[PDB]
Amino acid sequence: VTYEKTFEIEIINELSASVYNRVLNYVLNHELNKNDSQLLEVNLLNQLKLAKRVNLFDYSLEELQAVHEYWRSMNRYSKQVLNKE
Amino acid sequence: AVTYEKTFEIEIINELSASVYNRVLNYVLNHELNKNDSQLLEVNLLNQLKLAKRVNLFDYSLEELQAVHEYWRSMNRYSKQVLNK
Amino acid sequence: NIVNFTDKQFENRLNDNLEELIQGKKAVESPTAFLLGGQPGSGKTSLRSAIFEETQGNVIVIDNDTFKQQHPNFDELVKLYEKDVVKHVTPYSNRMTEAIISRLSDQGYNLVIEGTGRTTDVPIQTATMLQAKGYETKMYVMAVPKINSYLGTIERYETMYADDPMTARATPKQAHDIVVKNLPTNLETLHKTGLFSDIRLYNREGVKLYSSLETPSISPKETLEKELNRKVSGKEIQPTLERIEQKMVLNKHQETPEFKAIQQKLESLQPP
Amino acid sequence: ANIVNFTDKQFENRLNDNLEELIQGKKAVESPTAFLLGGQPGSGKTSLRSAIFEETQGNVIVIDNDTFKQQHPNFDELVKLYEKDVVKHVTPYSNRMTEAIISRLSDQGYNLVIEGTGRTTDVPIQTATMLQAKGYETKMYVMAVPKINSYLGTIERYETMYADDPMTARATPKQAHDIVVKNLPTNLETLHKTGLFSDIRLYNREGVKLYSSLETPSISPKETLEKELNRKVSGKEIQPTLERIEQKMVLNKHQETPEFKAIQQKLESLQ
Ligand SMILES: CC(=O)N[C@H]1[C@@H](OP(=O)(O)OP(=O)(O)OC[C@H]2O[C@@H](n3ccc(=O)[nH]c3=O)[C@H](O)[C@@H]2O)O[C@H](CO)[C@@H](O)[C@@H]1O
Repeated sequence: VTYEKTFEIEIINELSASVYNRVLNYVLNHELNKNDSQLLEVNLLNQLKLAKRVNLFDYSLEELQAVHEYWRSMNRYSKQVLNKE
Repeated sequence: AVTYEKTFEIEIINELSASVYNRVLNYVLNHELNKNDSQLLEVNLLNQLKLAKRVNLFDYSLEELQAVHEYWRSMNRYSKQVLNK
Repeated sequence: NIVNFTDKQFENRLNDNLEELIQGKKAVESPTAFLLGGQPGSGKTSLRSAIFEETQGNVIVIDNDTFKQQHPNFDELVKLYEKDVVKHVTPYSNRMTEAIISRLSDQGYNLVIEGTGRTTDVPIQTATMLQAKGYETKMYVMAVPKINSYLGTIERYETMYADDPMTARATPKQAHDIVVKNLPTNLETLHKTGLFSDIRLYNREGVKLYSSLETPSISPKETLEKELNRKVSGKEIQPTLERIEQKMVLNKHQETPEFKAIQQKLESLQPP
Repeated sequence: ANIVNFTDKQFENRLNDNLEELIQGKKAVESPTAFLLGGQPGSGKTSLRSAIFEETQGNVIVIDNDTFKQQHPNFDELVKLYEKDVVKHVTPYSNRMTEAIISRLSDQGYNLVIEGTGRTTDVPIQTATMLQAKGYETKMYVMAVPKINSYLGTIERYETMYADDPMTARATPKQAHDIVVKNLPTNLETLHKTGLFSDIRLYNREGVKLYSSLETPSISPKETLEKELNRKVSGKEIQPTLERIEQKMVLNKHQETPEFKAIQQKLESLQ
């Protein structure tokens, strides 16, 4: 438990929640079938689900930084795909 | 039935997806990681890709295909960066 | 009125939340709940770590803030109230937090309930409600110097802004100061209630500084005050100042009172 | 040995995964059909995959030799050495893999799409015969596409992949394209004569059937293919393709190539 790692974990939690919620909201709002991985946005939701399953407390800084940049990437990407009305 | 425009994307997506997925596959097999332990960062990535690769591309709009093109550019960027220890 | 939402919209999000939270966790015959305390910026995620270890990973973290953006009409609410969106989506997040605590405690999973310790009554009602379901209730609090936590809020904000400008919201100074002011007295109060089998103080580095179980006649009040009021050496804040400047430069936030403060402090610490 | 080689265990592992991916949502059938693909590079043989996906209603497995190139255990090390001239070195691997996949998957009798160009009579004949003595019906669907359009296709493909990954990109040699074009009409007639195929089809870029040996058993695929291969393309039709590659080549920063300079003189002759 270094503050450096604790801090990164705090930031990752907030960002991953933001991204997940944008995807969850859109999937729910557009009434998309959660059990259909063929549907692009659902596939993405399922991918985010796997990502969140990990115990971040078992990661090193380099691994945490890697996870962080994962969520920057999905944040960027999710905004791009969700353009329906 | 199908356009050149869309099929050209699919062809590109395929070569690219194979390139990204194989990088991750190579890393996982060569570093002898338990493919069943989705807690491992590199194995969690693989599993997401197994998930993204599991779609029928012939059933997407051109808009959707471009989104999927954009996804595999992300994973390309990300995979290279994360297996770059 | 976009601030409202249907009961179904709630049920759907409640159901997803529950799936997510029970993943890999297991309800037990003798569940524990760990309520958290500490001012904004104190690094309470450190507490989650210790509890994860203590429960061998069989714990569910419940965190109000992760629900705010889950409001069904969230994106329509920022495009209307912008920076001030938090107060409009709190009713949703509150109702969601409570529903989730209710259901998970119905089953009997181990819980971590994130919170600041701004009051005694909220942790009290929570502990009391959980006890009526067979939970042992503990309280784990962060003891962190007021200057370290305040720098923590700043850094958090600027690191978030660098990831996403829309998503980032500054912690207001009051939210930080009120908890610093209330906490020590609130802990002595909670101590006297006897509801908590253990009250613990941890520091930034994860070191347990106090335990009501181990020293049941010493109150937590003084130990926490020593730490909130500890004078922090120039040499101790420097790395944090350096990281803040780095993000602030990147975010083009040079023209703030904060940045000029941080820049002056960093110049005063240079080897003459 | 060393970097170019790989242990049987290493191959074994990658085979297991490949098979695992490929079987996803597929059943084995009792009349398994193998579709062997044909067409010069840049044809757009992906068009065929969609026609076959439709024909088999999703229960078909695509075996594409290219998708194994980067799967060589040591590939990483083989770029720190050979960079853009790496393809040659890994082809041994990818050929072995494909043949083990085609092998194990045909033991179980899944419907198969096998990626090919039709440069040789040897390969499809050898494949078709191997598969028939195993219960497979064997067909051959081939792109019938103007040489100018397919040559432009190779150019576009490379230019798009350069924009994806400036390191992975390597163009198809014009001679490699032009050989399949010179050989294919005659190769299809030789195949026609073997009677190994229940149907040889010619498809244009829009998925439109131009020929079927089953429909027209005494007509050669040869005349019909040559005619499309050689068909001259109007400035009308070639207008967008040129514009698109041109604008992609500015981002890739490739003005100073004979290919780009030849586009300018086609775009100038039509203004
Ligand atoms: C997808 C593919 O393979 N074609 C590639 C091959 O062209 P090429 O013209 O070599 O493609 P072919 O159709 O001849 O097949 C190549 C190899 O794939 C395997 N195979 C193919 C067909 C078949 O029915 N059975 C079979 O086992 C064989 O090992 C064969 O030797 O190299 C070119 C570079 O020069 C690439 O641009 C092509 O993408």
